[PDB]
Amino acid sequence: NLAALRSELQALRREGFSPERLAALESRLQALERRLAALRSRLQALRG
Amino acid sequence: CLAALRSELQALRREGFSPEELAALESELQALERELAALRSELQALRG
Repeated sequence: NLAALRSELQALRREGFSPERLAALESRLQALERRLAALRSRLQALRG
Repeated sequence: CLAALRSELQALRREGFSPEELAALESELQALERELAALRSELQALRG
């Protein structure tokens, strides 16, 4: 679940964990979120 | 929820939707599943 990973990342930021490490992990998270949305769209287009 | 996309992909396959398009989408779904597990592990390592 990507939403759970985003919540955990933001919790670590609130808690004062390494900003540099969090920025790198968030960039990866955001890329996966975009790929997930694209996959969802293609599955919808196929279904439709 | 990657599980929701996997369930939809499998349902489209059972229902006879384009096998060639489903094969391409399943390759990306599998890649996202791997990437999510890796990111989860990195977040756990940062938390720990």
